[PDB]
Amino acid sequence: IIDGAPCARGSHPWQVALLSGNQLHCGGVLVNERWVLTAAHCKMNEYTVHLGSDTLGDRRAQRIKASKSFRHPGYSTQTHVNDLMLVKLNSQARLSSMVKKVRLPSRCEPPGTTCTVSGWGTTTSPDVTFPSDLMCVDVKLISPQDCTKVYKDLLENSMLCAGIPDSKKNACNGDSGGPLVCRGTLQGLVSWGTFPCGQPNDPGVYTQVCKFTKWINDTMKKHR
Ligand SMILES: *Cc1ccc2oc(=O)c(C(=O)O)cc2c1
Repeated sequence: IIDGAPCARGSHPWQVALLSGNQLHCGGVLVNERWVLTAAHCKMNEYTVHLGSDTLGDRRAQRIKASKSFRHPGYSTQTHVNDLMLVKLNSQARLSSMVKKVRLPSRCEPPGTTCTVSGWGTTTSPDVTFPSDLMCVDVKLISPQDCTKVYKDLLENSMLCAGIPDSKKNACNGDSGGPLVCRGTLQGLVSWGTFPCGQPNDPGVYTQVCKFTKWINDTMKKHR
């Protein structure tokens, strides 16, 4: 997260991290006791999921292996359209005040809405600074018309853009697959943006969760 600050402790119980070799790979969100929602770009054969602490490296956190995952079949590594994946935990997440399911959206929040994006991704770019504590930043939803001025026909209608005018506030490498929450619901998953990160007036691009409700529920049901 670029130009953010540490999240208030205990305010992101639905936030998870996907680890590989005890290093941060991606962010993610807890959907229910058995499932984690993340970006399809985060695909791996095996995952170690960190849950229940704002601090990566915290002995208090749960560490659950996940051997199965399912990318949306429409996912393209070329254009990043349909960038979402469900990760099946090997054992159930043990719920508490620090581990809770996210609230999935019923509706799509409009342009101009204030949201919060969170993650353990680098706080600097191109030079990397990976934090221990979970970082937060507030951004506003940007209309597809305004976002098209930057990214042209690379943008699809199931992608959601967010940022702050003339501001570096944004997500970066390591935050991928993590949550963008607006008015109490999960509206986006961190997907892509410009590189170096935090470039003013280059919006962050997210998978628009409200467009994928059916697939998310059907996939969990089928692979239960
Ligand atoms: C989209 C995506 C896939 C895998 C990634 O692995 C990583 O380790 C990072 C990072 O900067 O921690 C980002 C990734 C993004």
